Amino acid sequence: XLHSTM
Amino acid sequence: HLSDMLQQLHSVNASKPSERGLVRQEEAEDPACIPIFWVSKWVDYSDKYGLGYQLCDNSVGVLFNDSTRLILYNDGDSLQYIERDGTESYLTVSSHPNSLMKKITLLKYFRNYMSEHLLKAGANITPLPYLRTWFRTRSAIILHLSNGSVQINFFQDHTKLILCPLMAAVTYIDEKRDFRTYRLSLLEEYGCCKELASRLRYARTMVDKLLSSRS
Repeated sequence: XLHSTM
Repeated sequence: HLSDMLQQLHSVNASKPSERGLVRQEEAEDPACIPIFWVSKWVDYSDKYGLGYQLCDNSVGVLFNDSTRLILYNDGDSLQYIERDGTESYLTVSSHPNSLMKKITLLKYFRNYMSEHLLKAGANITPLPYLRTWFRTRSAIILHLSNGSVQINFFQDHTKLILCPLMAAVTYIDEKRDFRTYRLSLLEEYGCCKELASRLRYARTMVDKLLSSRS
């Protein structure tokens, strides 16, 4: 993942 | 403080907290050790710029690839810039040296994206450090804050550990997003579920990695 939880 | 954390973990893990005996995890809770800060959101743009993150107090930071750090306080204007040679510097988004224009632009972009699209981890909790270093494995992202705290976010199940060597405690956030802070010494005393035990074993491996990767 390029980012944490949406 | 990492070495101290490494020992705290070695101790809890050596006790085999989930192995045998009646596990009384609840008695190891210590709400007085609640974390002050932790990473609630992050964006991995290290392929181009660096790691952007939001602390639980809504302040945002970025650890750029050039090892410099830019921190924007929750007032949305106060900025703190940390050069490679540790040179800490204060300023604002309204009055800053033209040289930081590019980095302040990127931080604003990060802040926008995070505030609009990402969930705030620990949003149901009431709690300035900067991101010293970080790395990611196939199963987690490890964040080491300048206050000595180490945060580990597990990608698959969304569980998270927040390790504070000062408190010698660990806050665990399970898949149901429950927030529980335990004192490591008490975990040795009362034990814990297989889940937290496993993650604490992983935590030790990560802490060791941080120690042999630093510079």
